[PDB]
Amino acid sequence: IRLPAHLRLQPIYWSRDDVAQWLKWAENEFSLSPIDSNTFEMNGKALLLLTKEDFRYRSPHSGDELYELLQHILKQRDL
Ligand SMILES: [Cl-]
Ligand SMILES: [Mg+2]
Ligand SMILES: [Mg+2]
Repeated sequence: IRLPAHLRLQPIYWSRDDVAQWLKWAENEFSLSPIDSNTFEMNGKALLLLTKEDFRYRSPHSGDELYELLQHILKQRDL
């Protein structure tokens, strides 16, 4: 479980393309239910404004995990 290099930047500087790459990494690394990138068409600054409920409406089957993954990155936790 190692973050892609470009995603090692603080998330507030993440592009919308970075967000898409994060979704792909997460899906593969944690074997999540498939996520459509069109459901998170936003940059990192916007992504950080989302609540857990917001993630779940965009990805009913993977939203919760995605939110908790982002929380772990923000907390600089390990993994
Ligand atoms: Cl902006
Ligand atoms: Mg930017
Ligand atoms: Mg972009």
